[PDB]
Amino acid sequence: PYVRLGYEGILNGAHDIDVAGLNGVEQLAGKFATIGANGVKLAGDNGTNAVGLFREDLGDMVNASEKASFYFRGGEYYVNISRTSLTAAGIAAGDEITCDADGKMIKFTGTGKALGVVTHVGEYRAGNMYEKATQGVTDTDTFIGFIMYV
Amino acid sequence: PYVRLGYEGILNGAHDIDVAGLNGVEQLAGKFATIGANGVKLAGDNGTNAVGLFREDLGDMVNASEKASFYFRGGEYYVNISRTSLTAAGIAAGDEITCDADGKMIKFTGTGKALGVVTHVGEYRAGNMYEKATQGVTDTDTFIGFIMYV
Amino acid sequence: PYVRLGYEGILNGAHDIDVAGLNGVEQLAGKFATIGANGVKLAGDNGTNAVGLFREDLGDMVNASEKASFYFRGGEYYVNISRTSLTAAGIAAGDEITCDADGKMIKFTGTGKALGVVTHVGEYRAGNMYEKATQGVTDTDTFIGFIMYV
Amino acid sequence: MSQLSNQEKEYLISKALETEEGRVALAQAMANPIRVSLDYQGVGRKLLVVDPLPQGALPVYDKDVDAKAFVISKRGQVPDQVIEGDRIQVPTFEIVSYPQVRFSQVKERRFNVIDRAQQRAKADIMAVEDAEIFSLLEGAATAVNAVTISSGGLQRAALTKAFQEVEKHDLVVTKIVMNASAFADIRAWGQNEFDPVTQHEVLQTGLFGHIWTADILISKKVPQNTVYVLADPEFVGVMPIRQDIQVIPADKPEELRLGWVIYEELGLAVVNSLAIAKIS
Repeated sequence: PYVRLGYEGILNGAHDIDVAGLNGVEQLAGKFATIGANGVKLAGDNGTNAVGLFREDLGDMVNASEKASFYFRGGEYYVNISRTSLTAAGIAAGDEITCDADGKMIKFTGTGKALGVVTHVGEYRAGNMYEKATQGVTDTDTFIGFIMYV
Repeated sequence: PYVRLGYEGILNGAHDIDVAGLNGVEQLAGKFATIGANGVKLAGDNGTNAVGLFREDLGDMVNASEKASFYFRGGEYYVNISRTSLTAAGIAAGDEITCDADGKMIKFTGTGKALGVVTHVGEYRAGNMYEKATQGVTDTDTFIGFIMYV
Repeated sequence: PYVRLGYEGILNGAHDIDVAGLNGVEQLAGKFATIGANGVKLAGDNGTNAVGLFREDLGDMVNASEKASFYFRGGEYYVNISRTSLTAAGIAAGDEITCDADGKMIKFTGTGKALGVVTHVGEYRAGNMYEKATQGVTDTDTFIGFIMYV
Repeated sequence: MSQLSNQEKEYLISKALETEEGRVALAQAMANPIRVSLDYQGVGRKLLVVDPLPQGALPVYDKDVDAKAFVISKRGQVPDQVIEGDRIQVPTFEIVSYPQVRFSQVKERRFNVIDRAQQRAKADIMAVEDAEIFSLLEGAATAVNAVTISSGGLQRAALTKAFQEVEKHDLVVTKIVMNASAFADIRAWGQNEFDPVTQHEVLQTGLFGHIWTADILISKKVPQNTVYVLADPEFVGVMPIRQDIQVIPADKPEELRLGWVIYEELGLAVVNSLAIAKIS
């Protein structure tokens, strides 16, 4: 018995972020890559994210999930232009990342639609608020580790 | 500084810096300051100036930096240059805005040297906050030890 | 219902010769099974059990040890490896099992750590220390298991 | 049998079921009783620490007003970590020999204290435990090194350096190999630089206490006062549990001894605490 889930014990592989859609170019208004989303190195929750999707909690640092899902803001959910993440923490490359906002394939986490609250394992689940803003593919019931095109 | 007293009062920025057609999340691209309604000015009206740090919201909108007891939003923090205003560095909210890391020089509380952050009440301030992350890039012109644009 | 009827696939492989030196049989010597508990599924393929131990007796049956609820004796103490067929193929359940004395290939089904070896009657756990090897610097317990002998 | 594992045969010679203690500890790495303790509740830790302030500076000309500052903080997260060790026991053995039982408890306690210091400094984390304090803190101070100066000299030289820094120092946090090597690598005199060898100096250096923590690594010395740099929040304290209702121990006569604690770490000055690596 005994099975890890998230936190760097699940392998989610790698996926290409320059696949589907328009592809922008390298520029600023980015944010930093680290484990933890307001944490510090070797201390971060993690979804079933690999490449694609990461939401700032405090500071201008990213790692997967964590941010109220009533309102998503910042320009898309942030995507990577011309570096492909080599970790399965969602993003945690250890560099400053230049981000984009063209239509770009992502990795999702958590069961059901994101329109809820955050689970502190790095997931979305349904909250008391409904008919809140969704992410990517709509009209379609999303589940834990779905591949969405934004 | 030149004979019979150095610099005093407000001092001129760069005017009509037009950046357009960008693919990423930058504030440089022609885009709005939104609080709600429909934008500002009639024909032949000239903007004001406003310096501080702004943060990108949902869609292609910017608004002011607030708290740190709420989530960090959008890419880098930036300060506003002109392209509608005929006067100095700055812009009036509800225009297409180009921002820079140049905002020279309209005084407002504290300084902006070595990046800027948002404080836990919502003022704007300089670094260094995190040493384990990269915050909004506003690298100011030399002007230190005296009140200035953040 | 459940596998272990007719010609069926394999878990421990088919018709292994030369899989052990002095600790396991190298000639085919297989013989039919009177089964204990094989858990939620008959003749294994699940979390609990996976097809338990047999030990040879005189006749055309080999049958259960039966060790409950996962005790173990070190060095040799007989494990079931591959299967043979003559009218039905598959690992136990009234079909021919080839045994060894602690030889290869063993390949039992678990969640996480342990794994280990399964007998009939009990849940999937792994033997400790003073049941398998407590020689040199080793960690084994009932929380800690890997497929092969410790 | 004819013997338990004995060398000769009991039947030939020798009787007795009374036997002395053979078990003994190896490698101490205590630092938790040195540090202050706090209770904590909650299933994760968030800490805030203050960074540098953004004030104005005038290196040239003073008549103007310094730019104002405001309290800016950076975050850390610390997930719970679990520190443990397990023992497999044979009750028949324990009751007959006699001291084993006493040794097991006192060893388990030392062992919990030992593992805790290792994870907290650093000792390989999988992103499931408390952050690696030793990495984050101040690099190697090249200034201390007078160029081709003794190892023992380095440890003396560093102690003073922390006082210049304006950080409290009561004690030296060094690696066991670095300390031995420091003692061995002394000048041209029998007398050591910390104080002569006719004084006890095995457990004190520079006239300040010595705290041995393992995994501070070779060629590194860290001055601090332990209480100040970090603080130890405890989610649940060290407790033994013993189980004969566990699956594999039940079947057998065997009893399983668990020793565990669930801990967390607070960093009250992770943005400072001076360290040096010899370049000599």
